[PDB]
Amino acid sequence: GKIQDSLSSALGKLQDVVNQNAQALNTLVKQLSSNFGAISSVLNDI
Amino acid sequence: STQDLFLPFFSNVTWFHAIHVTKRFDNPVLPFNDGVYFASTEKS
Amino acid sequence: VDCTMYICGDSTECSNLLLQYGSFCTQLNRALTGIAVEQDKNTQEVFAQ
Amino acid sequence: LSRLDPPEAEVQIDRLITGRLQSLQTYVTQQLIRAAEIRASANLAATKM
Repeated sequence: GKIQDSLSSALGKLQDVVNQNAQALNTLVKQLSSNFGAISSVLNDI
Repeated sequence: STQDLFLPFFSNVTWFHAIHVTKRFDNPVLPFNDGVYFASTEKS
Repeated sequence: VDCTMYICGDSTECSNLLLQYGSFCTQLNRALTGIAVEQDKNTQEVFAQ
Repeated sequence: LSRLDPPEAEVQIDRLITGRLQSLQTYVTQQLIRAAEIRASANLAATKM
């Protein structure tokens, strides 16, 4: 009883990563469409 | 984020006029700083 | 690491070569300061029981 | 800036960026391996605590 209604819809160890892959799969659009200090960031123009 | 010359949030600007519908006529030589923010507000 | 002053330091055109150019040292901070909160959190539950 | 010409010697800047970017790239990297290696030791530490 007492734990059938607070099971029904920040948890134990399952809230963690999908914050962060959401954070980090933003990033893979952005890593190499960042700097690399050349005249342009994509190699064929170099 | 990028780098552009934005205008500050509620920027300190200067309160000029062209009001006579008396005797207030203003058109000064004005400098060219880090991006201009000019508006020409009228009704007429 | 404050990124631009590590790379260039106090120079406009060196920074203005660094901006065709997305978010490296942005995400390098977000790499580093991302770990930086965690050792304090590692300090947190290692004593505060 | 001084010794040669800024509309040609930016190429002399241009390569000087990237190894410094690489050295920063390594330093964030080689910290990060040891970084959460400490927590992986520290979770053992707090558990004995």
